[PDB]
Amino acid sequence: ATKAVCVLKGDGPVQGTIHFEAKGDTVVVTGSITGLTEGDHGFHVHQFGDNTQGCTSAGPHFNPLSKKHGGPKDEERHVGDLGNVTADKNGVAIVDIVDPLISLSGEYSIIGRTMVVHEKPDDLGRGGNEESTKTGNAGSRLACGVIGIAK
Amino acid sequence: ATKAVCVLKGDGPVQGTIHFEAKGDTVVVTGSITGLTEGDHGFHVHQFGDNTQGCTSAGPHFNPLSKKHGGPKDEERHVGDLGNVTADKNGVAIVDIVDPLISLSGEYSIIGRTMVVHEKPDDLGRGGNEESTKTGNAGSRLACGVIGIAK
Ligand SMILES: [Cl-]
Ligand SMILES: [Cu+2]
Ligand SMILES: [Cu+2]
Ligand SMILES: [S]
Ligand SMILES: [Zn+2]
Ligand SMILES: [Zn+2]
Repeated sequence: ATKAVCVLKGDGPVQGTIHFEAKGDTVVVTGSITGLTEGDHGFHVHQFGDNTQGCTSAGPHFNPLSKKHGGPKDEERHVGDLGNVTADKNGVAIVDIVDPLISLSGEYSIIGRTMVVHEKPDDLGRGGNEESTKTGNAGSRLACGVIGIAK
Repeated sequence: ATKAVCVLKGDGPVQGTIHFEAKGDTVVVTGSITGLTEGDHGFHVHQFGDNTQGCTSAGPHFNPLSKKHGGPKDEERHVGDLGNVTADKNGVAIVDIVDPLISLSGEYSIIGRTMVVHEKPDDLGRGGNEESTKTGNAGSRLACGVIGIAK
């Protein structure tokens, strides 16, 4: 698979459509998210495409190598760690990520997994406490969607 | 994956949760759909896990072998043709289907595709008209969801 799409929804006003495209050994992640507070918000692929209990049932960050949480630039990171998206004064975050670790096929395929955008910034694993090494202290899950095959 | 899940939502009252489990070369499909009118309702895997335009953007019945529409027991069928679910008087349909054609991995994988429940019964390709060989005349799409990897 070379194209995927994800519609983010939550209990509040956050929404967005994310597109995925395979290019070489990377995945290009594009789209926009609206309704956010100005500033940074954590943004990750979570393990399960399970929305039975809202974004809660998505489980943890997708982490098949059982590594510590980090930023997308770090060698020590979860597969699903895509860092922060940034919303402007208008609550609009332009998603523009090129990632070498997520994939649309094979063992690290994120097809059928969940994108989650968070209430607060991802500290990228540098917060100094145990929770930073797991979730980056990005806080509550505002909106999420299951990643699907796109035309 | 070897287990999957799908949360159905729509513009009306129909909702549901579908569960999938791989057993040998079959998929065991369980769960329930609520808010339906009494009787049979068409139930299919559609091609795209694309919820940008409600259930419309899911595309046609999942049909990688380019066959005509049928019932689940027929040799001539779409991969996605799971037939009819049956709602009782209180509008609840209990889903209990074991299928040898859909898969949760490999070429026939439905991970990242869409489950759709329909307005009318599926005539299983035996209606006699042009639409019967394409959709089974199941009518409008009441609810849908992207099929996600489950724990
Ligand atoms: Cl088709
Ligand atoms: Cu997250
Ligand atoms: Cu259908
Ligand atoms: S359809
Ligand atoms: Zn992480
Ligand atoms: Zn069909």
